[PDB]
This record gives sequence, structure tokens and C-alpha cells, in this order.
Amino acid sequence: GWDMQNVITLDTSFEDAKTQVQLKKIHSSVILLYCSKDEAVLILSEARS
Amino acid sequence: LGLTGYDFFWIVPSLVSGNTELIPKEFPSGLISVSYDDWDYSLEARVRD
Repeated sequence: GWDMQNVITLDTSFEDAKTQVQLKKIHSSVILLYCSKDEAVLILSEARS
Repeated sequence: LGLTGYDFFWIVPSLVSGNTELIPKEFPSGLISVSYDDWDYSLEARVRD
């Protein structure tokens, strides 16, 4: 099936703006994350928030 | 969250739409509300009633 719901590219300012709107449309599913460790920390903190 | 738009109809009581002269910028257009009429039910008619 591979129902890839959406592709999100956080350019910058993960907590400032323009990224919360994209991250808020992700529903219960598997989230393939590609970034660096020091940046995956921020992305996962925002995702928990 | 993408919950406001053409396809979503937010219906609210008179509690949030009070003082219709003050409209926050965060209220979507088409925000259906119910309230006591202050347009056609004039104060003179109110006192007479």
C-alpha cells in the first residue's frame, strides 16, 4: 500500500513558525525522520510538545 | 490545525460573540453564532414591553 501521507521539510526555525503548521498535520502513523542528531533532538522535542 | 476553512462550520453561543462591535482577528469568517437581537428590537420597544 505505502500510503505516504505527506512529506515535510523543516527548512529552519523549528520552534519559531512555519514548522508547527506542517508538523501539526501528521496523524497517528510512522514518521521517517532524516536530520542530524543535534537537530533530531530539537525535532523530537517539538514533536513531543 | 487545519480545522477552519470552507468545509468547517464553527457554531458558537452568545458567550463568545458578545459585544459584536469588538471582533478579534482570530475569529474565522462564517462563525455562526446566536445572540439576543440588538438591531431590530429597539430600546423603546424594550421599555414598552
